[PDB]
Amino acid sequence: PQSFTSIARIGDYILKSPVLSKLCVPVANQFINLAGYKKLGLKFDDLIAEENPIMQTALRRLPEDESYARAYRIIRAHQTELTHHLLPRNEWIKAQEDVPYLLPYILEAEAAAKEKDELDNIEVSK
Amino acid sequence: PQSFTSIARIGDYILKSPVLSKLCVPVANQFINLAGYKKLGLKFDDLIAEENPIMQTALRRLPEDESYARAYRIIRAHQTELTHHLLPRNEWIKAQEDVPYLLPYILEAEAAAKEKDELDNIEVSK
Amino acid sequence: KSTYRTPNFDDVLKENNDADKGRSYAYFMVGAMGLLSSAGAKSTVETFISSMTATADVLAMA
Amino acid sequence: KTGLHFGRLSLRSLTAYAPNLMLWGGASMLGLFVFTEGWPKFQD
Amino acid sequence: VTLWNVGVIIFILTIATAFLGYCCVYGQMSHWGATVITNLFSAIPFVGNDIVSWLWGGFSVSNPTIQRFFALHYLVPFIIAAMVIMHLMALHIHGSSNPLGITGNLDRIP
Amino acid sequence: SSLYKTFFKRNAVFVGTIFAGAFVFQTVFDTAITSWYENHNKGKLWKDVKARIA
Amino acid sequence: MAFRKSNVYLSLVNSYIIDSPQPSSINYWWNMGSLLGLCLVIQIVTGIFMAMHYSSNIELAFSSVEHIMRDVHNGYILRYLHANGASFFFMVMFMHMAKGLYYGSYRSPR
Amino acid sequence: AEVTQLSNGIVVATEHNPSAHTASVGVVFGSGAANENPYNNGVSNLWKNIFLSKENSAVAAKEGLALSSNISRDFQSYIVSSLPGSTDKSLDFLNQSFIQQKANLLSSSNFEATKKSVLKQVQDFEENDHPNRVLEHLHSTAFQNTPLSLPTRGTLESLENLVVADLESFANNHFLNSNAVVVGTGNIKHEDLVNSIESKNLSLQTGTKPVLKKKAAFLGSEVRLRDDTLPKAWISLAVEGEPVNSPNYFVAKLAAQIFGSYNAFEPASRLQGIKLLDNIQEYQLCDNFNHFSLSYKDSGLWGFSTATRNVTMIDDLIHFTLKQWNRLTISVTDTEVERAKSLLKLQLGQLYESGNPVNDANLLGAEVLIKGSKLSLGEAFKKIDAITVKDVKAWAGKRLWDQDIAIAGTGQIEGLLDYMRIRSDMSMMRW
Ligand SMILES: CCCCCCCCCCC(=O)OC[C@H](COP(=O)(O)OC[C@H](O)COP(=O)(O)OC[C@@H](COC(=O)CC)OC(=O)CCC)OC(=O)CCCCCCCC
Ligand SMILES: CCCCCCCCCCCCCCCCCC(=O)OC[C@H](COP(=O)(O)OCCN)OC(=O)CCCCCCCCCCCCC
Ligand code: HEM
Ligand code: HEM
Ligand SMILES: COc1c(O)c(C)c(C/C=C(\C)CC/C=C(\C)CC/C=C(/C)CC/C=C(/C)CC/C=C(\C)CCC=C(C)C)c(O)c1OC
Ligand SMILES: CCCCCCCCCCCCCCC(=O)OCCCOP(=O)(O)OC[C@@H](O)COP(=O)(O)OCCCOC(C)=O
Ligand SMILES: CCCCCCCCCCCCCCC(=O)O[C@H](COC(=O)CCCCCCCCCCCC)COP(=O)(O)O
Ligand SMILES: CCCCCCCCCCCCCCCCCC(=O)O[C@H](COC(=O)CCCCCC)COP(=O)(O)OCCN
Ligand SMILES: CCCCCCCCCCCCCC(=O)O[C@H](COC(=O)CCCCCCCCCCC)COP(=O)(O)O
Repeated sequence: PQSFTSIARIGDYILKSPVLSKLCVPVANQFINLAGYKKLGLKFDDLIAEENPIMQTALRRLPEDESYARAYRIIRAHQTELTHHLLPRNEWIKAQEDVPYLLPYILEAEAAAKEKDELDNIEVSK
Repeated sequence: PQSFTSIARIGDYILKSPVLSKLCVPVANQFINLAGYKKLGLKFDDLIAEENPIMQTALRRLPEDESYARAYRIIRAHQTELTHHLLPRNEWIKAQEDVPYLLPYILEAEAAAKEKDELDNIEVSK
Repeated sequence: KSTYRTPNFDDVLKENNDADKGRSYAYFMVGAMGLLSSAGAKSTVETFISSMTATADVLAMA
Repeated sequence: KTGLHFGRLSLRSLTAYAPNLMLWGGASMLGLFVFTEGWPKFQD
Repeated sequence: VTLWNVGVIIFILTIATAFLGYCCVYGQMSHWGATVITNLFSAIPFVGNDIVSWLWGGFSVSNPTIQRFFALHYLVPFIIAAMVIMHLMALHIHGSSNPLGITGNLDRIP
Repeated sequence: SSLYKTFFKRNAVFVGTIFAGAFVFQTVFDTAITSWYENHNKGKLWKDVKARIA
Repeated sequence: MAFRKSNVYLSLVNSYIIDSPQPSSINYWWNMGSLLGLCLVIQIVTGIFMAMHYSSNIELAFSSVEHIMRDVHNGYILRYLHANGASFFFMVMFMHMAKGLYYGSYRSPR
Repeated sequence: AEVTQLSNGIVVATEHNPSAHTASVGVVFGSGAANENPYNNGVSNLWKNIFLSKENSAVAAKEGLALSSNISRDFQSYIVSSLPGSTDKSLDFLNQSFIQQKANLLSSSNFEATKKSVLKQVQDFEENDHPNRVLEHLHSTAFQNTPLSLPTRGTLESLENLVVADLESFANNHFLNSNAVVVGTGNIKHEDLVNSIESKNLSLQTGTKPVLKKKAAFLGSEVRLRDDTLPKAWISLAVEGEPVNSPNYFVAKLAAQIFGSYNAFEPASRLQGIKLLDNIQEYQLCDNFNHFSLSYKDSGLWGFSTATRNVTMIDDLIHFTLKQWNRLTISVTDTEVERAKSLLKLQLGQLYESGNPVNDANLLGAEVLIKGSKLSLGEAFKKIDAITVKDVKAWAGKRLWDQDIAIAGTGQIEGLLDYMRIRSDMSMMRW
């Protein structure tokens, strides 16, 4: 899959540009509301697939208090979905709470894997 | 299989009796020489099958020095047999060395299993 | 007895080990066994596959 | 400087085996002549 | 990924089975359906007209074709069953997914 | 000798040489056995009887 | 670890064929079980290639087997191999069973 | 930084260093543990300890003199150290107590007391020092029935039947002027040492040491010393290598430096540029390893030693290590060679430029006894910088690819597989 380093490179270019941000941001906001993961009580970083080594590394480096809350949001959402209901509207994730809490741990583990890999296939001068 | 308690009960009766011992012992000695386990460097108690709980118990209670020697006699005999040779005649087990070194540990573990097992099916008086 | 004394192996050892030669004879035999069994495998497969071709009575009415 | 590696199979990994690939690209040329000779299919 | 690939194999072997069985009825859709599909292999370069005559056992869809298609049609179901066992072995490693697309190790039911 | 890194070592051409020799062996082995058989049974075959009934 | 130990399918081949611990002293009588496995492959393969030419009707059956002998290319090889292969399969099985009876392989834990 | 040799019938070598604070003077002989037989094995180890006993070290301490000695397979040493303006007293002690009079040292009381301590040293070594006794066992299976098989400390059985006559016989046969080198290191000038010697006369014995009937020969084999009560497995494995005074001497040292040494518990040792480490660290199959290239007068060894607590994955450790060796014939890169060049220079640059004059004397005397001359460190560097990838591949194709091996192990080695499954890993079968 696509790297979060590449996702951030494209996104930052779109956001720094005034004309593109005024044209692509409203589309992205209503793509978020139509998806409907907040209505089950989840933040976006709960949805990222975790069966790969870069993502297993990021979850160990996470603090204990943020890790206990993530486990509860995931259990609550499974139970909400087997009953085929939604949560009460006063328990929906708000926009100001949908923060990228795990992205810095991911970008740090990715940058180290690229540095290690370049060093294992170096062309040396004389 | 037959219990060593029963084997010892029959044997002791034969041995205490003078007429039966003079009639059944020479047959038993030449049954031993024709078998040929001494020619591979084994005592008889090396041959007893060990895949049962009474026999696993007896081997734990065995001293360390007698247990290291048993392991060597068994390895030496496997190697002698894959080459299809016999050992030198000065390395054969002699009669005075073919002692029942493991029988007391077996009879002790058997007597305890019978006592436990009678106590679990007792008929009580009033 | 010490463990640094190696036992007697003089019944089974060679002229001089001569690694140019000890590898020669073992790998000629391993090569011959692979040559014959690859030819045999190829005759077995072609015998089974040719049985699916037209029979004698079908070729007579050809 | 670092030669780009495509994950596992690097540019130096493909050049130290290219002669080997030509001889395993022969190893089935040589299996092919034993594969079908025996029902008519001639090489050229 | 390994579980998806063994499944693609089962699908191919299942189209083959059904095709062979419809030909064994030997009605009028059976004869002309086998003619159209088996004549496709006569276009392979330099080797095609040898493959059709070995598939037919002759010069057309005939008796040798119908007797070999029934014996193969009995066989392939037992090969599908052996691929179904290998399919289940690859599921036992990671287990099943779920409709949300996140981990299921926090809440499991026997 | 140095047969090693031309005959033994290079397994790429070993398996190659195993197969390449398998095809050549079959052709000459066939021709040799069919000549010995047809000569051991000389005077019985059809191609010889056919000549005698001229 | 090695791929032969990590892969789901090769791990079973390794544990049964490659790294399996065997006693140092087993003799050639322990080789009969391997042969019975080649026997079963010989019979199944030879039989499927004959079933392509066999007819089971009571009025057609004897003459189908004589047709495999005379008209089928290498059909006399398939039948005689197959017919004599069953006599060999039974002889190796009697020796396999007589061995286990001699060496006590029936006893617990087996 | 240059050594100066003269000859008078007595060879005299010297590496003067004006900026040091001590001086070492001694005599080195060209006979070691590979110059004795299975009956008198350990007679040299007992000669060292007679030199270092009490009443001889007391007599030196009253004058301000320290003593040292070393036994190896090709040579022995007997060294005296002092302050720089006390070197003539060092030579006198070396003359009196060692070369001329020794009836004082071989007395009946000093001999028994020395034998008791040496037997306790050797018994302790065989019960507690596991990595070093497995390497000694490797030498004894690789070179069996040859002189390079005998252990340097001696064996507890042969060491018990020694008497003073065995010492005196060995002295008369090997402590000879034809088999000797007089050394001097630290703050000592060559002319002063030469002048002090000719003022005396200073000769031990004449010469004619015995010639050794058998030459050293390598044999592929194994020896297993199984002990299930110890908590680890210790293993060493090698092939035949290069002797001293070979053209491939530095190329074999560079090849050992490519795979290097490892400690799992040190953080910086886990980050080395060694491709073998990408395979072991994911399941942690070992605690440490080290690659060696040992060289003698007649033969050598090239290989590695390891210790591990993961006793169920030994076969993965041996397998992955031997597959990396195969790459020296087929696919070694230029970066791996330029790394090993500069780390080899740092290695032997620290061995030959330490601050201890005792180590200098042992190195100098051993090299001059074989070559007649010492190769400087500026010359050895130029030979190392001239090695190419082609030289490595040519060396490995001759010494490593499909060649016999020697193996030794002790401890929990149930998981160490048979000889022929390890021997088969010396070629790839994918080339
Ligand atoms: C139908 C065809 C099926 C094909 C295979 C059938 C094989 C079944 C034979 C029965 C059997 O498996 O046991 C045979 C047993 C010897 O087994 P062992 O391990 O104790 O001795 C290993 C040997 O010393 C070293 O033999 P080595 O490995 O050194 O050389 C190989 C030997 C080949 O022998 C074989 O193939 C064994 C079958 O090379 C030669 O013989 C050179 C002459 C060309 O011999 C006996 O104990 C008594 C044998 C007579 C009774 C046989 C009656 C059976 C009906
Ligand atoms: C429904 C099921 C019923 C089945 C009934 C089974 C009958 C089938 C007949 C098969 C014949 C095979 C007989 C041999 C049995 C195999 C096991 C065996 O005999 O052991 C081999 C034994 C080895 O010698 P050792 O006693 O020294 O032990 C090994 C060393 N540690 O050495 C021996 O014991 C001697 C070996 C010689 C074998 C040949 C003797 C028989 C010859 C004619 C048999 C004719 C059969 C057609
Ligand atoms: C005879 C044919 C098949 C049988 C008996 C079979 C059986 C099963 C069973 C019992 C499961 C358990 C979970 C579930 O039911 O979803 C499963 C899962 C699965 N099967 Fe099959 N299957 C067959 C064909 C296929 C085919 C043709 C494909 C794809 C081309 C496939 C791909 C999968 C996948 C990807 C899963 C896992 C789905 C998940 O866990 O989300 N299978 N199969
Ligand atoms: C354990 C495997 C098998 C055994 C032991 C076995 C045994 C036999 C035997 C004893 C015969 C009679 C031989 C004779 O002609 O005198 C026979 C005939 C036959 N068998 Fe099998 N069989 C096996 C498997 C199969 C299979 C799987 C097939 C079909 C796919 C098959 C197809 C036939 C046919 C068509 C005949 C007809 C007569 C002939 O061709 O000889 N067999 N079989
Ligand atoms: C002790 O250790 C051992 C061991 O010693 C041995 C010997 C074995 C080896 C094997 C056995 C003992 C027996 C196992 C054998 C089977 C399960 C046999 C399965 C048999 C078959 C015949 C499968 C055949 C399938 C086919 C598709 C072929 C049939 C027809 C074809 C190809 C015709 C169609 C062709 C065309 C062109 C249309 C072990 O596995 C083993 O591990 C325990
Ligand atoms: C290098 C030299 C090689 C030369 C020799 C050539 C021979 C090559 C072939 C070797 C033979 C193959 C190896 C043997 C093997 O893998 O299988 C035999 C072992 C027993 O099979 P199993 O995989 O344990 O059973 C298979 C099982 O482990 C798996 O169970 P599963 O089916 O997933 O459960 C589903 C059941 C659910 O129950 C139901 C259906 O309700
Ligand atoms: C469990 C059943 C036991 C019996 C299994 C018998 C199956 C045969 C497989 C043998 C494979 C040997 C491993 C290859 C190897 O190590 O490197 C091979 C060595 O072996 C060979 O060359 C092939 C020798 C024999 C031909 C193999 C087919 C035998 C006939 C099959 C008959 C049907 C059963 C490569 O050669 P090299 O190592 O010198 O480079
Ligand atoms: C079914 C009979 C019952 C007994 C069980 C049968 C077991 C014997 C199987 C014989 C061995 C088959 C060789 C498999 C080759 C390696 C497979 C592989 O590369 O795994 C996959 C790729 O496989 C595929 O895409 C489809 C394989 C279909 C094979 C159909 C024969 C490699 O992926 P990976 O590196 O993650 O290894 C798996 C780790 N569990
Ligand atoms: C699977 C069947 C194996 C049965 C073996 C029993 C012995 C009878 C052999 C009958 C074989 C029929 C073919 C023939 O006649 O060829 C004959 C050649 O003989 C051989 O090479 C023996 C073949 C057996 C060697 C082992 C092969 C390993 C199995 C391969 C599976 C991939 C004649 O064929 P031809 O047309 O002349 O080239």
